[PDB]
Amino acid sequence: LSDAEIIQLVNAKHIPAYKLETLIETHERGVSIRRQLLSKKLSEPSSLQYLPYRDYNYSLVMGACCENVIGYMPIPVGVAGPLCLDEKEFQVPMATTEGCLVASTNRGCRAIGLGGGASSRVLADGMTRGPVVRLPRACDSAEVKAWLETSEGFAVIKEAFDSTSRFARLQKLHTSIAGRNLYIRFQSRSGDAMGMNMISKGTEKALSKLHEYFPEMQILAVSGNYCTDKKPAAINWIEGRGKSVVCEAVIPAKVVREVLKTTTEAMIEVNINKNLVGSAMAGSIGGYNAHAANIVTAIYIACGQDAAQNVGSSNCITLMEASGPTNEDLYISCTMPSIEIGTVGGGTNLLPQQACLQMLGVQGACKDNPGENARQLARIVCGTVMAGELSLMAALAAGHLVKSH
Amino acid sequence: LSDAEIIQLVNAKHIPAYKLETLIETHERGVSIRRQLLSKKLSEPSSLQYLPYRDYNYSLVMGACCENVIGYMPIPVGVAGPLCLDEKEFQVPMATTEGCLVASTNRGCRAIGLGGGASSRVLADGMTRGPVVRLPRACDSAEVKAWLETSEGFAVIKEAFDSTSRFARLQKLHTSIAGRNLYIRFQSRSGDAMGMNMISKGTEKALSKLHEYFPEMQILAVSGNYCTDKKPAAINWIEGRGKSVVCEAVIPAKVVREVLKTTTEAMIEVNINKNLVGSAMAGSIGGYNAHAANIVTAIYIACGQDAAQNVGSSNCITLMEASGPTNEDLYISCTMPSIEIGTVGGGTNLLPQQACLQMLGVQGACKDNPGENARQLARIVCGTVMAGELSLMAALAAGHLVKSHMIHN
Amino acid sequence: IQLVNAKHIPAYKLETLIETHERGVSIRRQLLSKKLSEPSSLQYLPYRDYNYSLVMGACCENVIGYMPIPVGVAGPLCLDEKEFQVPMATTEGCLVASTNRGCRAIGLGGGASSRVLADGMTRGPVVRLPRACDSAEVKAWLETSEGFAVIKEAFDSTSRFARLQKLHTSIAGRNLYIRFQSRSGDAMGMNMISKGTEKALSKLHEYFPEMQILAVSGNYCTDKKPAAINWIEGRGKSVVCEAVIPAKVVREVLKTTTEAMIEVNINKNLVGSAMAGSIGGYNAHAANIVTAIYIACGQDAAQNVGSSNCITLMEASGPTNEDLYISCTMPSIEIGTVGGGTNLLPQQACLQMLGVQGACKDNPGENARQLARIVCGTVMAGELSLMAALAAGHLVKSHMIHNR
Amino acid sequence: PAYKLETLIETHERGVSIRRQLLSKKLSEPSSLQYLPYRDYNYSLVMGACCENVIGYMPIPVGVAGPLCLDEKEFQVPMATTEGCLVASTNRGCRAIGLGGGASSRVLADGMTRGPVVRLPRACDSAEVKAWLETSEGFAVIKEAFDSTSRFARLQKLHTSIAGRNLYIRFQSRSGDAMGMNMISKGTEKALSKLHEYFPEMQILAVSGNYCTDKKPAAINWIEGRGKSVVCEAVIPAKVVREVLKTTTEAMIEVNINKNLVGSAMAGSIGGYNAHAANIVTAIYIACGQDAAQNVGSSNCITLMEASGPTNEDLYISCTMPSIEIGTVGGGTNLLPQQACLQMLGVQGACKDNPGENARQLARIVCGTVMAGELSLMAALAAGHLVKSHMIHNRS
Ligand SMILES: CC(C)(COP(=O)(O)OP(=O)(O)OC[C@H]1O[C@@H](n2cnc3c(N)ncnc32)[C@H](O)[C@H]1OP(=O)(O)O)[C@@H](O)C(=O)NCCC(=O)NCCS
Ligand SMILES: CC(C)(COP(=O)(O)OP(=O)(O)OC[C@H]1O[C@@H](n2cnc3c(N)ncnc32)[C@H](O)[C@H]1OP(=O)(O)O)[C@@H](O)C(=O)NCCC(=O)NCCS
Ligand SMILES: CC(C)(COP(=O)(O)OP(=O)(O)OC[C@H]1O[C@@H](n2cnc3c(N)ncnc32)[C@H](O)[C@H]1OP(=O)(O)O)[C@@H](O)C(=O)NCCC(=O)NCCS
Ligand SMILES: CC(C)(COP(=O)(O)OP(=O)(O)OC[C@H]1O[C@@H](n2cnc3c(N)ncnc32)[C@H](O)[C@H]1OP(=O)(O)O)[C@@H](O)C(=O)NCCC(=O)NCCS
Ligand SMILES: NC(=O)c1ccc[n+]([C@@H]2O[C@H](COP(=O)([O-])OP(=O)(O)OC[C@H]3O[C@@H](n4cnc5c(N)ncnc54)[C@H](OP(=O)(O)O)[C@@H]3O)[C@@H](O)[C@H]2O)c1
Ligand SMILES: NC(=O)c1ccc[n+]([C@@H]2O[C@H](COP(=O)([O-])OP(=O)(O)OC[C@H]3O[C@@H](n4cnc5c(N)ncnc54)[C@H](OP(=O)(O)O)[C@@H]3O)[C@@H](O)[C@H]2O)c1
Ligand SMILES: NC(=O)c1ccc[n+]([C@@H]2O[C@H](COP(=O)([O-])OP(=O)(O)OC[C@H]3O[C@@H](n4cnc5c(N)ncnc54)[C@H](OP(=O)(O)O)[C@@H]3O)[C@@H](O)[C@H]2O)c1
Ligand SMILES: NC(=O)c1ccc[n+]([C@@H]2O[C@H](COP(=O)([O-])OP(=O)(O)OC[C@H]3O[C@@H](n4cnc5c(N)ncnc54)[C@H](OP(=O)(O)O)[C@@H]3O)[C@@H](O)[C@H]2O)c1
Ligand SMILES: CC(O)(CC(=O)O)CC(=O)O
Ligand SMILES: CC(O)(CC(=O)O)CC(=O)O
Ligand SMILES: CC(O)(CC(=O)O)CC(=O)O
Ligand SMILES: CC(O)(CC(=O)O)CC(=O)O
Repeated sequence: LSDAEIIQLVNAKHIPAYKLETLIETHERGVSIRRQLLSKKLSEPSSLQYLPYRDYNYSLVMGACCENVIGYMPIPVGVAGPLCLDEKEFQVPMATTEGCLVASTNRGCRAIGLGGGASSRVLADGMTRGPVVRLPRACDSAEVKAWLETSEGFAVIKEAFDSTSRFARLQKLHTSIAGRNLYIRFQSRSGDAMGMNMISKGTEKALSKLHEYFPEMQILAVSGNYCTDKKPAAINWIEGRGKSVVCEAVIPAKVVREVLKTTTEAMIEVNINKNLVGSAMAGSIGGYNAHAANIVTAIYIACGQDAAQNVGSSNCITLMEASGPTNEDLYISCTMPSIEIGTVGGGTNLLPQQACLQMLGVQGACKDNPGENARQLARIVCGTVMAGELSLMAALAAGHLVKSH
Repeated sequence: LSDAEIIQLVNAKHIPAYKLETLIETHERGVSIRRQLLSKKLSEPSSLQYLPYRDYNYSLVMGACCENVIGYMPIPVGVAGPLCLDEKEFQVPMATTEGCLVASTNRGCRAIGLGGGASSRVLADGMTRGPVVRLPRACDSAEVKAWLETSEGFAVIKEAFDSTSRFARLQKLHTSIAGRNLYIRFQSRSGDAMGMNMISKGTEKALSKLHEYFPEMQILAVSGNYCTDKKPAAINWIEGRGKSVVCEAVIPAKVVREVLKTTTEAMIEVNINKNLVGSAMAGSIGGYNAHAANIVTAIYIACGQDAAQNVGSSNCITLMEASGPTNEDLYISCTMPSIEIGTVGGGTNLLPQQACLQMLGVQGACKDNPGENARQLARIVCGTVMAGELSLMAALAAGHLVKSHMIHN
Repeated sequence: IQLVNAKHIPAYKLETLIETHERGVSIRRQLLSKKLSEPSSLQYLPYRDYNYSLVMGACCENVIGYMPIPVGVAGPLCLDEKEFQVPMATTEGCLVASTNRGCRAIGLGGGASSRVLADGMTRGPVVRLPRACDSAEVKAWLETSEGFAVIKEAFDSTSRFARLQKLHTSIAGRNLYIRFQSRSGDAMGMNMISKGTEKALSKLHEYFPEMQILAVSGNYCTDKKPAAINWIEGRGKSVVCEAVIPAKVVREVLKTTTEAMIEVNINKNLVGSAMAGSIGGYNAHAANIVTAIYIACGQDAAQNVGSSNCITLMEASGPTNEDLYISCTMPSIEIGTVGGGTNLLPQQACLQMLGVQGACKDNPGENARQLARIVCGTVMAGELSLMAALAAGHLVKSHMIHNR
Repeated sequence: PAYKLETLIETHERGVSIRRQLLSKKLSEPSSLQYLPYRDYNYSLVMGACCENVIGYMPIPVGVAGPLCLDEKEFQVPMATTEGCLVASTNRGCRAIGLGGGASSRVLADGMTRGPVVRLPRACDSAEVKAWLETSEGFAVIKEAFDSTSRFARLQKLHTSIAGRNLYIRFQSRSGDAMGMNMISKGTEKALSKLHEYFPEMQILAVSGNYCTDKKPAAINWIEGRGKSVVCEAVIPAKVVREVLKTTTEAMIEVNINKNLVGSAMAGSIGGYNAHAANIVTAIYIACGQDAAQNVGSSNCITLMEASGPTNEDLYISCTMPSIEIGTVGGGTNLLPQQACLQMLGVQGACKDNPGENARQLARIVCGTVMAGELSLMAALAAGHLVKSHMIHNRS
């Protein structure tokens, strides 16, 4: 009954630490006991003292977001804004430990606001899963590909795929062959969820159905890296993954001068030679921007997104052009083809992250139009990336990078 | 003064919300006031109710880690281990909201442990900065490239570069031309720091010195994306950035079967067709792995690293093959050429993150040998990625991916 | 001559003045020789008894002669129950010998099988609208079945063979890149497709008068530059071929073992290409085969850039897993049997050796499709032989013998 | 054995004649051979160096573009092609450059490479080998073994990368006037044999492990260079852009940025930041006995354009090609017609006084000609003249 007694009972080599909660009836106590057990295995027993753990809702975490829990990690949250986007104003929450990130993003928002605001559009929406399957011969895999490309073959596959969820709907298939191997990229809507588990479940049922028509087919892995999830890949850049978005703004010369502390000409010379030529010299696929990843990461951590998806979600091409009467105003656009995001599921099930989603008006399911909350969040991310690009690029043009962060 | 009064003064004097801490005495109250000012601008005024802010040390955060602070975001931290690596045992902290991640990584550690442990080696260590400068003509930039390629030219540059720090020591230069533009990749050690600020500071000094020899040289940007920082780039994959690490282990056939629920043969087939052929089909540069990004991200967030660096720090090639007298055992290796990490600076200045660094035995500076703590952390990251790769690949091979996520995610 | 040098007349306009193609070439050679450091240089560059009338207006300008490229033959290549004698134009010693060796291994193994997976040449122009919100509108428009229909009608009206199949539209702010993919009969199709694109864009401009057409090619095709889009989406013909080589053949013909071949294939064509940061280059030397057949058959040799895209795979097969299974997948073979260099006689001769010259009157596209299958199958033969030489340590030795 | 005909018979020509007769019987259309030329060609120089099982030769039309005014010299550039408009377009670009006062170029680097794959029992062992290779002493003994195989192959550096227990070693070496693949391969084989003496547990898997990288697109070639890395530039007068190129400097720049930078980025290109460098490279290569299959990496190029002059009306242009694989001795350059084209450029054979200078000069000509090609095509694209020019010169 006491923690000490429980620690002894467990230590009889009888019970693994990860099973503590399913033994006691209070999540926090399981965490407390795991911490005690862990302490005696550390070269510095008192190192956990500064890792917080009390008064946190572990009931929402267990069975959904983390195992073998020992506490939580507080990440400072700052706010940038208002971000004037599509005739609305957003106060953007950003979780980071990088000094100057929030300040810089706030400054970009200020330049956009004084510039009359930004406009964005969602160009596409579809999470993907790319399993790898194999047939006895390439002649066979070629036949399966041809079958999948017929309207009836696709129809059969879509029915099986769509049956696994209320929101997952198969839009298309991109099939690629490597000898007897066949990589099938399933692309589907997923309501307001980022959709990975949903799409994977749909894929699983669709492959089972395909097997009925081709019993010789061997499913090697539900993910054959053709999705592509959490690894850099030209396929995400070119075909899109999740939400594809574009945003733009014109910053008046006076604003570029007073808020950004530079000139339109200087910003354009840096953008072309850094974000286009520089990224090209570095052999980048999708990295034609200054720091989209910083903004994507901060918003993702703050809003319960999958931070590991910053790998592909940060894909962005930032463009700048002289505009206006005397070509002294700055036109800027950011195009992000693969923002993997959601307002339902995963980390968005937790209360603090729901608070940040509420701050933006996109928490949970959009009752009146499924998928609209996720689309709106993707639009906010793209616009905030643009605000960040504006400020960092201005700092680089003026020579202010080092002097601040 | 009261909260209402402080607010009225703010609005009235049109005062920046970000300057509140310089106005009030206590940091927490400034955050409270900021939250109050913000609540009035929200469509849902009660939004901040469940966003915590009390009892946190904001003094360490201000002027170093975040601005316009409205609270903190708690990320669950779990533990995977022991990770048996280089004759040592590590208890690895992982901050995540992805169910199954800690369980899977823990399973991989268990497999590695029953197999006698993993071995790792740091192959290179050097953070980089790649500014872009321009000359009047390409014939001029070609001259500058030649000059930087001389032992004497490199000497003068190294001298200026190193003068900015007790730890930043320039190791080499990689210079490339694009017409009249010249991209110079400075590569330098940085003690136990990730080094981005340190290196940028040294680069700025070296460029000023370069300018004394070539006054017609225009310095366009201290970062010309040739570093490359926080964007996918072949240069990081091929030349490395930060720490280049390799690790390996052999998992006995019995362990692959009982712990991983599959076979060495199935593991190899999935690895080759997914991590090699699959990534090739997808057009990946550096993504020849299953989920290195998951492990990298979780450890980074737990240990005060820069999570946005997951972009390049996640580069990894995971390889598997048959081993042992009967070729029944599973040999696995993970090679990560660009792990950007540090144990001093940035978020590692915060106490909770120092707690996770302390669990690993790598918090702060290694006074006896600057850089040893950061190197050790890089080894732990590579070994943990390897544990994670082992478990996910096994789940993919056995058809357990979706099922496991239905239970824990 | 004194005339030309006086009036400063350009050498390229010589054929107009003269009434003989060959005499125009002769006089151009004389003018050129005077300007050279060594005037006797042109002596060994042949020009006589060649039909310049076929070249003029179709294949080359300011002509001074022709360059003979040695042509060798490899085969029989036993593919899809047919046997081919493949002509290869090259100056690289060992290439024909090695390819011939691969054909022999394939033949003793019972032959190769191939399939054409897709067929569509592309053109990717770049256009721009005043704003990104405007370009997004055009992209949505092109994605409606009605929008696509009007664009297709305009495109297809420029030709009896070019038939638009699909569009892939992508945005970069206010810029819009539109990848037109179209069948092209037996032609490689670049001119046909560019013509169709030009007409299609004019039609789109009727609907969006604020649209500026920047360039008929905005590099989103992509033609003659390495690009992930060709590797991923295909371009021209996507083909796959395979074969199983008996263990005994691998030892006797290839001088190696199935295990050694597999180990080299995985660590070189997969792991090494990944270490090198390759997109589409998961093979040993597909480019050598493609180039040699292309030059021999009047193809556009500059398209070796993307046509060479290939992933070569190897695995153990058979009763005791001692036989060698091999497959080569080429998603972007840009090829044709009508148009361009295929209008010339010697190159038509090489196409005729393969039985694919000119138009397949009863089913346009069949001759080009067959040629694409032969290319893929020949690449596979070449892949087998070079990989065996690499596994056994024979590369440098063979080149000292046949390539020096 | 048909390929041994020349061994038994007298004349090379008769052997080709007989092989052709043998082949005839295997063709479904034997009369096709009637239009494949074979008579009166120097087969002696071909056998043992450039081709096997020879049945004749393929004539490729050769046109000339120029003069190309480059580095205070003038070159008449030979181009073998069947693409109508190519020579005309390249000639126009040359004309524009000449009227602009000529182009200037620089060779930035020179080193052919070979990237074998070897393997050790463990990654810990491969890590040790990598570290040894990174010492001046390790490099020194490897260079000694490598260099002993040639009078021209001189090892310059090594780039070693591992993937677990596998080790990829990129050897970079000078090669006199030769493109150097054979020379570098021979040096690599000896250097690996020596490395094995230091590390007996090392398995040499393949002399080429695709880390070179030869004839496959690869970021390593783009970033580190291969063969010759060259840059070229010129300024075209406003009146010339208008009169010769039929366009404006502003239109040129706009097309260049949006096609060659943005468009190539959209397509996911690594090294393809140009309009048609591959066309020029391929035509010169075929005419000059180069290895046309190397157009894969030799074509790598970034083309840049900016405004110049008092009112920004002149056009500045530069082309940067980091991986031109080329040579003036060896391979196809052993044949007479291709030697005639190399002689046209003044770079045929060995530069006896300074080995390496003829190949370096040829690489500069290639970069300069690509730049002339880029200028003309970009102008045609900006002006809307592409399709029209090809209907005129590239269609029977
Ligand atoms: C730090 C930085 C924002 C200061 O900008 P500045 O123009 O020199 O300083 P200013 O006092 O003139 O303020 C300009 C704007 O910056 C923003 N800003 C400045 N300091 C800020 C802070 N401490 N907190 C929040 N927002 C801040 C404000 O939105 C805006 O002023 P206003 O809304 O009160 O009218 C700028 O130097 C910068 O962004 N550099 C770092 C850029 C970067 O992105 N670094 C790499 C990624 S972290
Ligand atoms: C969830 C999962 C770990 C369960 O594995 P399993 O082998 O079927 O279950 P077992 O009960 O036999 O446990 C095997 C091992 O897993 C680990 N493990 C299992 N459940 C665990 C949990 N809830 N918490 C922590 N560790 C756990 C243990 O190290 C070890 O058990 P042990 O106490 O005997 O040493 C497995 O399905 C998995 O890893 N799936 C892949 C998830 C994944 O990697 N997704 C990728 C994105 S994170
Ligand atoms: C030169 C090479 C073909 C000789 O192969 P080999 O097996 O050692 O020699 P063999 O005498 O046993 O002949 C085996 C087969 O090779 C082929 N072959 C060999 N020499 C040949 C030649 N001179 N001409 C044409 N075909 C030849 C034949 O198809 C076949 O012999 P066969 O008449 O009995 O049917 C081989 O060493 C090789 O392929 N190496 C170079 C590989 C390569 O691809 N080079 C790099 C890219 S070009
Ligand atoms: C065909 C093309 C060269 C005609 O150019 P143009 O400017 O309209 O025609 P012009 O009569 O005004 O001649 C202009 C210049 O072009 C060159 N030129 C034109 N026709 C030529 C021909 N038939 N042969 C050789 N050179 C020619 C000349 O060098 C130069 O004039 P000059 O030397 O007599 O003083 C041009 O339309 C073009 O280059 N388009 C094709 C572009 C291309 O690169 N094709 C794609 C891949 S090959
Ligand atoms: N295993 C993997 O492949 C993988 C890969 C990367 C990340 N992840 C992890 O997966 C998690 C997110 O997965 P997920 O996005 O699919 O969440 P999920 O929690 O697995 O699925 C969403 C659930 O919410 C329900 N739902 C209700 N209203 C909805 C609405 N409006 N829109 C959408 N869904 C609604 C859905 O119903 P239905 O049951 O009817 O669909 C479904 O059960 C994260 O933790 C991430 O880290 C997993
Ligand atoms: N601006 C950018 O370009 C950029 C880009 C990406 C990330 N970042 C951010 O940069 C931050 C990290 O920068 P940083 O890694 O350079 O840390 P840093 O805090 O800026 O620099 C390290 C400091 O610690 C001192 N130090 C003491 N003992 C040391 C030891 N053993 N090893 C190393 N340094 C020691 C150094 O001395 P000296 O003064 O003598 O050097 C130096 O002052 C993160 O928050 C990250 O998010 C910045
Ligand atoms: N400018 C560019 O865009 C570009 C780019 C790369 C290469 N090229 C060059 O383009 C040339 C090849 O162009 P192309 O392939 O479009 O050839 P093409 O010669 O321009 O067009 C083929 C012509 O043959 C006719 N034709 C008759 N029977 C046919 C059949 N069965 N199949 C197809 N066409 C048939 C076509 O009819 P219709 O008139 O009814 O269509 C058309 O007039 C090469 O020389 C290449 O180097 C050009
Ligand atoms: N097998 C492969 O790895 C491979 C790959 C791609 C292409 N290739 C083929 O390789 C062939 C060319 O190979 P290579 O370039 O190495 O030529 P090479 O003909 O194999 O070697 C050049 C020979 O010329 C001698 N030489 C005399 N004067 C020279 C000078 N000034 N500069 C350089 N060498 C001089 C060299 O002397 P030393 O004996 O003292 O060195 C050597 O014997 C082409 O046909 C190409 O298609 C082969
Ligand atoms: C400045 C940068 O490193 C990002 C950062 O400071 O966090 C990105 C770049 O512009 O290269
Ligand atoms: C399973 C995976 O999606 C990662 C995850 O679940 O978080 C990665 C993959 O194998 O593609
Ligand atoms: C051997 C090779 O260089 C091609 C050749 O010899 O022409 C290709 C390779 O395997 O890297
Ligand atoms: C015009 C082009 O296709 C090349 C050619 O016509 O041969 C290249 C381009 O995309 O600009």
